[PDB]
Amino acid sequence: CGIVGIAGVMPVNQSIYDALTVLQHRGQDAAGIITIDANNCFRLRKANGLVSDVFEARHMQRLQGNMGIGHVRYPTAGSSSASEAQPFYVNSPYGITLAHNGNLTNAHELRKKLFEEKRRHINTTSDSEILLNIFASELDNFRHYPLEADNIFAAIAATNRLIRGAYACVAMIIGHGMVAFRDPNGIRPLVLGKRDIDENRTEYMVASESVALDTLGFDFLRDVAPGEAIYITEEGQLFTRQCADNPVSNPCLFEYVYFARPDSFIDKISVYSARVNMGTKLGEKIAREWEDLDIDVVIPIPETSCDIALEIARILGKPYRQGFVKNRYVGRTFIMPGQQLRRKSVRRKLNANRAEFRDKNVLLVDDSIVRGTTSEQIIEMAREAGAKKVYLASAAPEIRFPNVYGIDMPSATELIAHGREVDEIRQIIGADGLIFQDLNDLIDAVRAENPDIQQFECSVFNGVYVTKDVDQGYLDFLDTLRNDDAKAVQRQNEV
Amino acid sequence: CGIVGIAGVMPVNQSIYDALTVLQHRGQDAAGIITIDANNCFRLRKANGLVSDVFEARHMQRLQGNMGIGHVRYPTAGSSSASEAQPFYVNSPYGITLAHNGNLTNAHELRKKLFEEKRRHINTTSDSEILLNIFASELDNFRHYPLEADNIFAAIAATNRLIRGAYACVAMIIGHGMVAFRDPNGIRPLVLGKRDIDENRTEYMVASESVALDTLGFDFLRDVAPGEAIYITEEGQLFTRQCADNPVSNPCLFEYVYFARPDSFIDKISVYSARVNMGTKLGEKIAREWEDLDIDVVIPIPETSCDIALEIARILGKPYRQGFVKNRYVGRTFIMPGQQLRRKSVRRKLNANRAEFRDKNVLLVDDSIVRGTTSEQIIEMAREAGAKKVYLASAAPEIRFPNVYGIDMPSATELIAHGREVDEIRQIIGADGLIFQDLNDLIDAVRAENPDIQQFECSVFNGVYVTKDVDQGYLDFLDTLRNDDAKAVQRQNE
Amino acid sequence: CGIVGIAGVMPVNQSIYDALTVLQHRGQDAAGIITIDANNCFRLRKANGLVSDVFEARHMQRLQGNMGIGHVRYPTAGSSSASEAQPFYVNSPYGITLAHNGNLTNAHELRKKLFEEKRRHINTTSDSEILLNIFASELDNFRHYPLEADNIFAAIAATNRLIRGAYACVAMIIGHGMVAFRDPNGIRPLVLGKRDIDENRTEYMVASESVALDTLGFDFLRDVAPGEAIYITEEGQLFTRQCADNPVSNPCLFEYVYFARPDSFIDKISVYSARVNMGTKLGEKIAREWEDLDIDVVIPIPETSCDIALEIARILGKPYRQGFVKNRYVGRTFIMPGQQLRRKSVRRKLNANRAEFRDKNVLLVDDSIVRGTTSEQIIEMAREAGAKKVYLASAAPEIRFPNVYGIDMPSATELIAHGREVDEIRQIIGADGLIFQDLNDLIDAVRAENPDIQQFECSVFNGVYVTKDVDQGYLDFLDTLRNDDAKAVQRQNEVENL
Amino acid sequence: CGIVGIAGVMPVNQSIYDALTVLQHRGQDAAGIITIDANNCFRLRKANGLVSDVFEARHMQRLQGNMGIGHVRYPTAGSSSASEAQPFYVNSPYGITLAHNGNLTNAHELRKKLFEEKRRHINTTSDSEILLNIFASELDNFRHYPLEADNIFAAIAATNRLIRGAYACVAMIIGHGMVAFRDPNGIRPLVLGKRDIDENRTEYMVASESVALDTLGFDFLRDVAPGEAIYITEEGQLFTRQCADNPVSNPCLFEYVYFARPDSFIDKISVYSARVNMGTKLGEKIAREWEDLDIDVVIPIPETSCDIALEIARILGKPYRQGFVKNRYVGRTFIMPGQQLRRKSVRRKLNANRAEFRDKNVLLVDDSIVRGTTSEQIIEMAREAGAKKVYLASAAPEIRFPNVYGIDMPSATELIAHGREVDEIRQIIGADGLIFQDLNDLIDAVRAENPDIQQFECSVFNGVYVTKDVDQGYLDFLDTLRNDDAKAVQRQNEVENL
Ligand SMILES: Nc1nc2c(ncn2[C@@H]2O[C@H](COP(=O)(O)OP(=O)(O)O)[C@@H](OP(=O)(O)OP(=O)(O)O)[C@H]2O)c(=O)[nH]1
Ligand SMILES: [Mg+2]
Ligand SMILES: [Mg+2]
Repeated sequence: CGIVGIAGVMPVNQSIYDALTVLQHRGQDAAGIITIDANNCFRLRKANGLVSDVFEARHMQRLQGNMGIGHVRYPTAGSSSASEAQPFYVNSPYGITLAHNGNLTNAHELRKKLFEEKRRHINTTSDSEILLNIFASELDNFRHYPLEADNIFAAIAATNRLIRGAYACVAMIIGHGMVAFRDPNGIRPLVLGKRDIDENRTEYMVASESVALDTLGFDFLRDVAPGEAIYITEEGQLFTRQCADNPVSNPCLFEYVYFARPDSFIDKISVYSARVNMGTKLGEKIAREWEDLDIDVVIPIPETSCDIALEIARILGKPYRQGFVKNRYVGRTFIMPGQQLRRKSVRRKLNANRAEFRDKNVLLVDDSIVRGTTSEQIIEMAREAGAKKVYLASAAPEIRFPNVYGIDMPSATELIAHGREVDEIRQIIGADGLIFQDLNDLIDAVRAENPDIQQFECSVFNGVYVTKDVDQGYLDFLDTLRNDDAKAVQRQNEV
Repeated sequence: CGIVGIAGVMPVNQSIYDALTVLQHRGQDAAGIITIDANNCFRLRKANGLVSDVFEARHMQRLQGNMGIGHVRYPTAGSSSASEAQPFYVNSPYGITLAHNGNLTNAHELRKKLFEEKRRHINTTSDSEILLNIFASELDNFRHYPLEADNIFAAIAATNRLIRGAYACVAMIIGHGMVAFRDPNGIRPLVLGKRDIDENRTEYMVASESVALDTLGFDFLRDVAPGEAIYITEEGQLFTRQCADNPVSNPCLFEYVYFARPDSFIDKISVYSARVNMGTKLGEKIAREWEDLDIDVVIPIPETSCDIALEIARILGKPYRQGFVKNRYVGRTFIMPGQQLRRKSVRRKLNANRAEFRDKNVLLVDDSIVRGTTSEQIIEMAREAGAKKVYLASAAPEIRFPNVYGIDMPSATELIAHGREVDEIRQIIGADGLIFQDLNDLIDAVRAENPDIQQFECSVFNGVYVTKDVDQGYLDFLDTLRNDDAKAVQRQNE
Repeated sequence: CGIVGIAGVMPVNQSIYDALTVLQHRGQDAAGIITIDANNCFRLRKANGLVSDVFEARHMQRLQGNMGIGHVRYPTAGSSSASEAQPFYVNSPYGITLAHNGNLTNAHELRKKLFEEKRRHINTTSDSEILLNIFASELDNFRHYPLEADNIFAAIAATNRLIRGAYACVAMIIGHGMVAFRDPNGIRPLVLGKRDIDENRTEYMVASESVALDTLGFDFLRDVAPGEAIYITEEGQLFTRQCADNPVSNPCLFEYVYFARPDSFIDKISVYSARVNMGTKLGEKIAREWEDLDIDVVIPIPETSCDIALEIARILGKPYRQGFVKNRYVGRTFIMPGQQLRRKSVRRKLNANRAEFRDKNVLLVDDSIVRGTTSEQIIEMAREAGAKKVYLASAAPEIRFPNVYGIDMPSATELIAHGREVDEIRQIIGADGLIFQDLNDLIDAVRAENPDIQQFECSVFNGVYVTKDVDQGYLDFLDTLRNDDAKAVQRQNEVENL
Repeated sequence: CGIVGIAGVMPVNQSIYDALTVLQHRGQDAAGIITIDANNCFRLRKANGLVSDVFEARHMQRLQGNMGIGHVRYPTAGSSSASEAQPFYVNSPYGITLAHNGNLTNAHELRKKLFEEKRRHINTTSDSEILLNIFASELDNFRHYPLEADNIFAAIAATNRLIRGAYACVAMIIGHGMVAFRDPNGIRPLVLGKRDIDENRTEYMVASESVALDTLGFDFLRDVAPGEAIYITEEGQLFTRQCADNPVSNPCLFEYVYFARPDSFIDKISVYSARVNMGTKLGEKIAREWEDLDIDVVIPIPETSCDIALEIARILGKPYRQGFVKNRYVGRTFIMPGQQLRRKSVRRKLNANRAEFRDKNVLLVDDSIVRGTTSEQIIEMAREAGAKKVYLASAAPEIRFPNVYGIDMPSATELIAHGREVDEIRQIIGADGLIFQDLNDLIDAVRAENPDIQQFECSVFNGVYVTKDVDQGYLDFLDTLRNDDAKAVQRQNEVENL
């Protein structure tokens, strides 16, 4: 998911829309924008789809005001396509709205405590609504008016003690202003920027990725620190404050491998350069362990892996060629009455340039292997194009555990690397050879760009969950969320 | 506006939709339906437009569950076309949603108290959102779970003491059930019905008008009494309770004149038969005061007045003829870059039968006169059709004061009767004669069908507001709403 | 169906839209408008639904120009809801568009001929597309340009020979102007009107009914004559000419009974007055035949029959009461997975005022009886409302044969009056009594407003088709059109359930 | 624009859609699909927007049949976003529909001829409707039925003699089948493929580019030849014929430079390899003429130039770095009452990786320079990202003349290179240095993948127009279309705002 907040001095509706279009890669399922207008009321538009489809001229006319937040949704367990999008808001106390990228690992417990202790109903299965209601609960403890910055930071601190998981959040409180804050492990990304208007007026903004600030001409200030909160008043004063105990920086490694845009800087690390370093490390691993293999050409599975595969080819002294082309535009496969049922095909996303495979031993490079269904189909496409041997190298280590921090993944049983060794994975997918980045090399490739990061969030790779509350029990509460998601999606199709 | 609530034993989405389609005359601007599904979550669809345009197949699939409420909106000051429709809901305490037909005369004070004492923000200018938050605030006082019927009625009693105005309300509380309640002066209409499914299972419903029960095959039980509350649990038990001090029945006169459907029975009065009575009284008054006039034909302004004009013609011993035909379908006027300026016409709503006016002294009958714009244009249509003399009779008395109880009216300065006598109105609208029902006759015509009603809500006619809190100051706070209503609409078209 | 054409000196899009809205009762399934813009090109918008939903502001900006035509469709066979609507157009010769209310009875023969002699393909099952292509092929025989009015009139005469059935039509020819014409037996209605803008410029319009002239402030000129053709040039001159051999006036009778609006005048006959007379004729017949029956009240089945039942209640010297209320708003029923309807379909349409039926012998009045299922259920409503005895009177004669002149009718097999006698019909539907209007009485009621009309189109009542082309083969052709129209409608709903 | 035609033995709707999606880069303004269903009726769905927006579930149940064509529109003059999209059809003779990538240079003459000699009205300004009518005209001379292959090819040859310009067409004729043909200079791309379903039933398809064959699993047969016509019958038989005298292969160079997809093979030439070769020639030219310049890094303007820049960086022994990222999603700007944009035009399209420019002399590589306002703003971006010297290299020669053969382009007075030398362009756009591909190097680079091609369509670079009818009368005719296209688009926006 992606989030943005703009505390401006002139209308923000178009700017938030623009920032969301450059964060659109963080989630295409739904989008929402909410502003505070001159009457101190929330104006909202959200709906399924891409940003450019969700917001029409009439909705922009509605989204009046100089402060607002936006969200793009990647479907995750509990927040399925069939469900209500973000942002959510509550009318009490004061009027609060929140958007968030991440996942709460104690959602279930929090729901119960909200009900039993506060009689606060949660109407969806989105942990974002839970998070909003905890925050609102802590804000409701104050009697005096207005709230002071210390009251707001105290409720954020309280929230951080109650909730666990990973989160970057932006929120607004009517009559007060905009807050943003980050989980105490710095897992999910969040940056702060500013745009000077004149001697007395500065605008501020926060976003998941720095490209959102770039595209609007905001000056990058810094990453929001692990556990830190920001509060920008309606009058434009900036406050900051640490609101977690023992904050530490454990950035998500998947942002660098695949999820974020290459022109972003996350926790001082250029995503582009991290990815080039991944290619260096994997190229060096291939040169040492596959010295005996006959490789004619190195071919990326676009788009993420193009620069990774270029660096591998360079280390190996081998030609780089664009043997695959990704269709910029993908369409739906309709269900006509009867007729051909053809579906679940990878040619809808990729086309092979036949001349780049014919009678060649090809080294394919992908960013990751998840279910392995897609890589099996890619290998077959390469053989149909005339490849002799097909080798596959993964920029990411083996993906063996589910991500419960906001990156959507199948359960452990649908991960091909779960319970299996490289050579077994190789035989299932039909490759003549298969090699994965080593985790310590992936870690080193990213630390190279900021050696101050001592540990990353690696759970999908090694099963170490830094929030220490993930057990097989909890993994089964998540399957009963994915079960209900798929029924809600399913009952929309019947329509 | 119109409301409906159904506490069923099987899915209610289609039934609520069907009920709203037969209450659609109570408001065409917007529609909303909300249900409670099997997961004890609210499912909502609301939007601008007619019921048939608001709810499509994908929305009905969403609206799961066996309990639900619906609303159709008539644009009113505070709840403009451009604004959020009903129903509203809040997630705390418990999860509450409400729909309402009426208006709160102390909305302004209530909003302030909600903010200062409860930190409860109101995001729209709809008094129904305020009403919901007052109710939620009183429900929030209880700690034990679940609430008992007694707690709910107590929070309603507390709400009635805080709010003033007119209201028929239906609401749902997650984990509990459906409530309905009516203001202590019984101004806005509300009826209760039931449908037996078997020996242990009965469904209940409430609606603004009895025709909603009829169309779904619910047995009519009774009007909800002034100040009464109804609570139907999720398991199908009905409780009732008086929740106001000194309740009294002052039904809105306007429902009988024009607003309700003729096949409804409100507080035991057939609307159709009240309207025939209005015809009897006005025809008699015409026979007495206009004895010397040459009248050739009696022509109603359709559709409300058709049965009224019939009774008038029968008293006068004069022929009834359908001189005007109401276009069942009306369309928009479009703004094109080179566009024409002729929007104002009433020919877009009405067509004259030329043969029925040529060389005749015509007595036209309409249900009411508000701005007089439409009347002037209707009289002119009769003259263009060939009429010689044109007389106009109004089933309702002179409309001189704004309605602040849920019937949308213009401000007193846009009311043509405001500050004017009959003959002066007559000459503005271009008529050769003008006559109004007497208020006491209108009252007698409706009271004939239920003599138990001592006093009606008559404020549009005589300026007597039964809630005793309407002063020129409050009339100004309403102009500030209509001021902001129009700014929202100008922003949409633009 | 209903049709409008306006030859104006100023933009026509809004005016046509408003004319279609007051003709909307003639067909609610589809609508279309086509204009000729200032570049001499057609601009078109047509689609399923009501006029108010079909035409949005984006479609209306496109419909530029001072001349255009409009159509609203009533759904039939060969012109189903799921099919392409009117108007249709062809770009050769010259550029022609046409809109028609009616039905050709030699449609099959005409399609074959168009294919064989002119290699003209017909893409739809709409007879109006066939009619348009005949007219196009007749205009294609002239070399010189521009066409003269004589040419255009010739082409229309040649068309009248070729085709058979009932038709009112309006068409436009790019570079020339607007035409309208009526079938040679004047079955389908069509009127002409004018509107003076100044001494030099006059606008003209034609419409299915006069209320469309009225609503736009056009002065009525006359009904178009059977077989007559109107031609209005782009420069605003009105030409006319008889284009049929043997033109006679046989206006359709169902227009008067319930299809037209009461405030229209069709061939000099007031629909409203026609209908009051029908109440007179039928109330007399009731008093004579049902002298011995105890009628408490006359209750109409709204809305067409309210004025009919009023007159009947007068003749019978009995009270009239609004015992039924037609629901102004009927919604869609949703095909809902595993759900049950609480709502009887008769209640979708009507509601009963309980107090007006309770413990009374009631005489219900309806405008007609087609399938009898509907009639049966209305009677049932009265009983559960409290009525003791329930009598039913029908303002029209028994309906026994289908209309093939433009009025969508079920097949004879479905008409409850086919092969059945009146006391038979009564037993099925459940009436304690049933009576019909006599065709001769119905005819008297209508001729009384214009004795110059000697014969009416009465086929639905008596089986006599003025075109003489109606046989069991053509009826089977119209039923293979129904099946395919119903198979195409079914396919839209299979796939519109994702 | 891009075109598809599939002549199959099972439903083609989804296949045609899938193929248009992989040709979607050839035009995103509008899309149309039309099929011949079981009753030899055309079935159509066309509208503005992307393929995935245009065709909903409801439109695809409608598009029944085993034969069909498709089109995606790149917005040009006379075929604007606010205009009716392709495909068009006519219903005489027989029923014909056609889809076209190209442009007729004698469109005005051909409309005159169609009107005077045939009385065929052309309702839009799309030259595709004119081409369809000319062909329909030539097909109507043949009177006996059915048409024979030789009749159809005769019609196509007659059409090629009448029309001038550039075209790739696919068309269908009801009752007969599908044809496809190519202008006699082979300017616009068109390939042919097949898919064997057993030893009796082969499906065929044509398309603008081979990737559409690939994505559906059709084996590639060959490029349709310059002036050649293909005809595929309803039974499944493939015939061909040369239908021009003096056919010659002059393929569009712009397809190779950037318009086509790299994974396509156009006249036996891999677009990918041609673009690598373009970077080789350009890196060589730079190594020679800029020997003395200090280049830190080569940075492509994505996406088309990434492979070109990689090869240049190779030739120069300098680092290649992704300093610019193209924004995959662009979104609309709303006409905003009293509002100030915070977003520069150039930032909607591109974003700068600041770390890749800071304190470096950078060589930017782009596929072309047209107006140069864009290029100026990209150079400014690099400077604000922190670059010292900013050099710019264009994979294409100077663009000096308008393309009149189907690639939308501005008029010559709008082209920055028109009437100017390299150093003047450099100073205007604000580059420290500027260098263009030499035209002979471009020709060599593309030729090296197939030396059988002697000459290319180069008009935009050198003014040589191969069809020899591009006068000021036609260039004025085009600027008249653009003026009216603008007025129509402006009217749509005003009506929406209002
Ligand atoms: N630019 C342009 N577009 C035209 C013109 N004429 C029609 N169209 C558009 O193409 C579509 C025409 O197809 P329709 O007649 O609507 O038929 P269909 O919806 O059953 O496919 C419409 O888009 P749609 O997606 O179906 O939307 P809607 O307008 O029907 O709601 C309409 O807006 C024209 O002259 N110029
Ligand atoms: Mg909506
Ligand atoms: Mg459409």
